[PDB]
Amino acid sequence: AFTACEKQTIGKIAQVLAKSPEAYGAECLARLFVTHPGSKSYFEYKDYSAAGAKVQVHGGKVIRAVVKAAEHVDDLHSHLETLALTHGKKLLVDPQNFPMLSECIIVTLATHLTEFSPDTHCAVDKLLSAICQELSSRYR
Amino acid sequence: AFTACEKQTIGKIAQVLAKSPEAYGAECLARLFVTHPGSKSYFEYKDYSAAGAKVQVHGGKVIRAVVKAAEHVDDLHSHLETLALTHGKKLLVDPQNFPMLSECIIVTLATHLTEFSPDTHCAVDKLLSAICQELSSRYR
Amino acid sequence: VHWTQEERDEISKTFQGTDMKTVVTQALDRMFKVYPWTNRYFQFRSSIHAGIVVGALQDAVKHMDDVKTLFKDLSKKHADDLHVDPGSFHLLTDCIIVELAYLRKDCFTPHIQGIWDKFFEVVIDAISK
Amino acid sequence: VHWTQEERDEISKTFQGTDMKTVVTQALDRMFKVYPWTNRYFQFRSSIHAGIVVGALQDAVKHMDDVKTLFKDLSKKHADDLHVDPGSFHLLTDCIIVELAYLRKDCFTPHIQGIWDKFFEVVIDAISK
Ligand code: HEM
Ligand code: HEM
Ligand code: HEM
Ligand code: HEM
Repeated sequence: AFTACEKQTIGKIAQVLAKSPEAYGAECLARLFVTHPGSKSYFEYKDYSAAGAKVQVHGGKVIRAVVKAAEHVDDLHSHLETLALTHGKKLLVDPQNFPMLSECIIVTLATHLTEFSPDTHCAVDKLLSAICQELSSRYR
Repeated sequence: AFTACEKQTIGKIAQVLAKSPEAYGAECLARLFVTHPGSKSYFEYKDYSAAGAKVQVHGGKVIRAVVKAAEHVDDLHSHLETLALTHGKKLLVDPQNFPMLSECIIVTLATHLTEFSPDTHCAVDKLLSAICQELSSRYR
Repeated sequence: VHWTQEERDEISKTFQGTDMKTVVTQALDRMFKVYPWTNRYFQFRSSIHAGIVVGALQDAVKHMDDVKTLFKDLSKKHADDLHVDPGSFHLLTDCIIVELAYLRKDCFTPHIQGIWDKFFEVVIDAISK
Repeated sequence: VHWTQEERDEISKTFQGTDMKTVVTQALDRMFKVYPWTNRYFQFRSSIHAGIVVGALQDAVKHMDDVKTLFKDLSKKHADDLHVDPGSFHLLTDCIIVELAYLRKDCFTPHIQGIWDKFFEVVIDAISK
């Protein structure tokens, strides 16, 4: 699936994201809620900014999920089964929303990393892509 | 991924398709060419109608692969490996064209099949979407 | 948008001699089955709902030239009140096409499909903010 | 689309104080690598092409309140000429946004991102069919 080159960059990024999951997660979601307002209806939040208390806790869950996913690039199907069913069967999240959150996660990274070359962006987009494809595989 | 009930009705469709792969395939492509002109840009043909000689020949190749694909639902990734490297890294097909062909294949079936209930539609769609996910996964 | 007398006739005739109410009803139930996530937006009977939708589409037929302004209130509704992703509107129309393709069988040539695809591609524009 | 005063300022001030030529250049480069299939459409130098694009986006801020018309022919070229898929236009602007985020870092808040997102949304609408 991934080349040892991508597993490399993906590793560094994960190490970074792991230092402050809430901080990053909160920003990602805040960016999502501003550029894709329709996505606000899935959450019962007062404040939808990065300062929102609930936005931060959840953000941390999302980032940790992404970080954990990075440690299982070799077998994401099984790893994300539960998460896939949660988004697909339980929450009924419109697939359209996945690419938007991924793009927001990417912009957040570009905003915080000293280096974010197309090559690095490629590997991250590859991971994000795989993650989202599994998360939209259990509707039917 | 696929349930016995889905494999079964899918298997009943590949049967119909296998009878005249050329006729079905030529109709799909033609529908695709008429509804999304931009796709013509990938094929240098004199005739884009279903009567075209290249449309028919190619059309049968397409349907024959969709039929072969149905017999390997359990290992689509490894089965479509070469076909994906061809549409991806080789032909550089904009992934946006795939769902367009899918609907055309779906519409074509709704025209010949005696019965195309939501249940069957759902099963074919799952097959097609699964095939497309593979064909748009190897641009490098 | 330009409208041929042929494209105007095909669409005009369908809404006049075919039970679109039934077509849309089955199109909705089809959408709910093929694209499960569309159910969350409706959480009601498609049987009765189809009528309102057909009511709006029949309207767009009577004013084919400018649906954009005719649907300004529908857009906002689906956009701000329903929160329907602008990318999911075609899921319903595609199903209506499949239902029509099923009805007319082989009388639904690529040409005819192209007409409806045009009609709906326009109706989607007039509904997506 | 209604442009808040602050919004207008942000765009125009950026096209004046920032080096958009090299931002767009780098964006085209990013796009070609991240979304490989985009190369197909260009079968020319990115650095040279960048000026053209930034040139068009510039005329856009000049006629912000009326992009659809100023981009009339521009879209015709992208469609019945180069055949670029309407659902691929966001790939470039998305890349322009990443380049912008990488340059402004912390100053590129969710709120400012939303201004640019809103701007390219209307640019994408104008240049696509
Ligand atoms: C793209 C990657 C995504 C990841 C890694 C992700 C991860 C998560 C995780 C880890 C949870 C918590 C699961 C639990 O313990 O119950 C969750 C819940 C949820 N996610 Fe996502 N998610 C993703 C995308 C989305 C998208 C696009 C949406 C919708 C815009 C979404 C909507 C939700 C909602 C509404 C919940 C339930 C939150 C609650 O408990 O109130 N997620 N997600
Ligand atoms: C449903 C998914 C599709 C299937 C099952 C499929 C199947 C095929 C097959 C089996 C071949 C021939 C392989 C070979 O001879 O090496 C082929 C070639 C090709 N396909 Fe597809 N295809 C699909 C979608 C598309 C789409 C969306 C486009 C673009 C509109 C496309 C463009 C082409 C082109 C240009 C060729 C090259 C053949 C030639 O003219 O030499 N395909 N496809
Ligand atoms: C482009 C085709 C569509 C048309 C012509 C259309 C038309 C209508 C109309 C006329 C109403 C009546 C509500 C009112 O007048 O206040 C309605 C309601 C609604 N539509 Fe659509 N719609 C379209 C697509 C969609 C899609 C694709 C979805 C979801 C996936 C959707 C979700 C809803 C919901 C949830 C309601 C609320 C029902 C209510 O009034 O309680 N619509 N639609
Ligand atoms: C929405 C952002 C975009 C803007 C503002 C834009 C603007 C331009 C302009 C002004 C030109 C030259 C006009 C002329 O020659 O008369 C051009 C050419 C071109 N654009 Fe875009 N474009 C955009 C998106 C895209 C995308 C996404 C693609 C496809 C990946 C694309 C493919 C092309 C091609 C192939 C040419 C080169 C023409 C040549 O060198 O012969 N453009 N674009």
